[PDB]
Amino acid sequence: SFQTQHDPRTRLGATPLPGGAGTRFRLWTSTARTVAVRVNGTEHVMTSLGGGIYELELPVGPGARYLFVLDGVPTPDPYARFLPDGVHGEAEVVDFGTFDWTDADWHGIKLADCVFYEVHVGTFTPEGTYRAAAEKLPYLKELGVTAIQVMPLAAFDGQRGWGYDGAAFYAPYAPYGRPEDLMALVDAAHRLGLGVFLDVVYNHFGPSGNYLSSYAPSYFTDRFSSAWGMGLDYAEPHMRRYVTGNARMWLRDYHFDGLRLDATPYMTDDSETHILTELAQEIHELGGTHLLLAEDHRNLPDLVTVNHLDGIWTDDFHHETRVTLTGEQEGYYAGYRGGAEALAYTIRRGWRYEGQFWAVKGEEHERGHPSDALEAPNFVYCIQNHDQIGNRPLGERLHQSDGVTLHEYRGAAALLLTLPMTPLLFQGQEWAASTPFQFFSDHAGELGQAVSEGRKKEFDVPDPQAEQTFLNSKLNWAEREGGEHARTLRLYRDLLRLRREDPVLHNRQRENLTTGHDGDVLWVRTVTGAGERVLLWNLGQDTRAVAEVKLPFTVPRRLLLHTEGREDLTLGAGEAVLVG
Ligand SMILES: OC[C@H]1O[C@H](O[C@H]2O[C@H](CO)[C@@H](O)[C@H](O)[C@H]2O)[C@H](O)[C@@H](O)[C@@H]1O
Ligand SMILES: OC[C@H]1O[C@H](O[C@H]2O[C@H](CO)[C@@H](O)[C@H](O)[C@H]2O)[C@H](O)[C@@H](O)[C@@H]1O
Ligand SMILES: OC[C@H]1O[C@@H](O)[C@H](O)[C@@H](O)[C@@H]1O
Ligand SMILES: OC[C@H]1O[C@H](O)[C@H](O)[C@@H](O)[C@@H]1O
Ligand SMILES: [Mg+2]
Repeated sequence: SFQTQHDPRTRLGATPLPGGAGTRFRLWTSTARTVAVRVNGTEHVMTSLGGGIYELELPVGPGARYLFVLDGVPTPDPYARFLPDGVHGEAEVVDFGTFDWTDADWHGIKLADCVFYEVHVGTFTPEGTYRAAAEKLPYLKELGVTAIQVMPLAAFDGQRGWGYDGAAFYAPYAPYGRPEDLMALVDAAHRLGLGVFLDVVYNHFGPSGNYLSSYAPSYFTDRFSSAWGMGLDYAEPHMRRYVTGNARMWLRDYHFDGLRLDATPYMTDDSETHILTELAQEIHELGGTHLLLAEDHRNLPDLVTVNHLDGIWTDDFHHETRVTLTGEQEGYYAGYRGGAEALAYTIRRGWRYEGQFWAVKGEEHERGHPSDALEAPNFVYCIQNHDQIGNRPLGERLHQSDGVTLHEYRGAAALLLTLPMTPLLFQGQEWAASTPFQFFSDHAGELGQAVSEGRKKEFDVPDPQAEQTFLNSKLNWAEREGGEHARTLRLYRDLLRLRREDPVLHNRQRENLTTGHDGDVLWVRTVTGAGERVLLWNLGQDTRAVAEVKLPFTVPRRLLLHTEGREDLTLGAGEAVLVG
């Protein structure tokens, strides 16, 4: 009996009318005294309906250009479905009914079947567009990933950016392509049997192009702040519906299979029904199989068990892994010892911090909650993602950090890709890409200068505002064809094939998973009715024979995969083997 709060009849923004009657324009404003729509250059006074609601229908169709005029001030539509001249410009009317979908036989993807591949549209290809990205879909399918995780697409200011400065949440960022180019990308992925997930940012708006306060200051609150401005007020139903409307758009209208909610700890809401709960209600009302993941550092199972999200990006695994390989201790890396015993524990528990004191200076508190309620697929694990690369001063990848070998990098892949937790890969990870993923932006004027200065002071650091920083982060596809890149790629292919094919690795129950260590050798054991598998990873500096590893069970004898392609059951420094 949950009823969506959304009715296409009353949708804010510009919506094509039935029977070729044109377009219905609607907005909410709490403060304007005069209200008009300017369509293709001509102003028309809008009708006041009460509650600050304004409406007008005109015989203009899809492609018409418009913005609103509030007390005589031309103001972009926060509900714009496309912004071909960027975030300060006219919106375009978009008709979602016109695209010829061919994906009727696609029915989404379960979390337990996801192997995520995180894509940044602007750097994934030379062109940095959906159309170029679509041409790489067969490669991704053959690689063995099953779900593309697309970094945010909401329009932001400038000609490149990560996407976290999104300001017009309903409008796909024009430099990447037109709405129909995005649809073409999703449709193509579905035809290849790949899921497509979108990163969405419901905890803040970017600093340039967010005009919501021009309509109603009450979308926001001074009670708390975001990175960029006033906090998003989830006590205000129009603010609630701005994001639930947006979620429903991406899933229903663009055929996304799921959403990754950025920084959920900062979606502050003291309402009886939390916004996260209402988001899950709203997306499920669509009557599909769409998923919701949270990027949440609190180690809080209630995200799944109470808000009814599907899973959580849980960095404890990532952090324990990186500290194991580098020994680094800056910032949140100080929360982890690393090493075989530490990794065994973190995997055993899903996340490490279940309520114990987090001693990181400046952040001290009792962090996390018991993980018992959560099942293996509920944890999303990785050894690389946009933040864990880009939030480093030089944006270097794991194999490029000081004191990491390619052997260790390959061992880390075997651990990640054989665990029953839901894995994510960052673009180019699979071939040990030579290119960094640096923080880049392209804000205007004083704001751009402030970003450059901010980055410099925070940590030569590449200037986020420089074109070179963006270009240096572009994938070099040709390099995967050779040398160690090709070697790494072969291993990734073999691992993803084993994950797909191996009847014991199909396990998705923490009940069947055990871990432990002998010195610097980590072991991870899976036992089901289909058989037994053991992953051994030598995290030491010396050579270890599998036969000499002390285990509380008899080690299986058949060598299924060795990260360095060795014939014998022996582990060089940093190497791993799967036995069965
Ligand atoms: O404060 C948030 C929640 O804390 C508890 O929930 C966590 O801890 C429980 C045991 O301490 C677990 O059973 C549960 O799965 C965790 O989410 C508390 O039980 C919840 O009511 C609180 O909302
Ligand atoms: O060598 C001095 C450091 O030894 C430990 O850190 C190393 O050993 C860990 C396993 O116990 C690894 O995860 C880490 O990468 C190594 O640097 C100790 O934990 C550190 O505090 C010492 O500085
Ligand atoms: O992973 C734990 C870390 O998550 C980060 O995203 C938080 O901003 C930081 O405060 C915390 O140290
Ligand atoms: O501004 C007048 C009213 O507008 C809308 O109803 C908002 O949902 C409400 O919270 C506000 O009180
Ligand atoms: Mg020993």
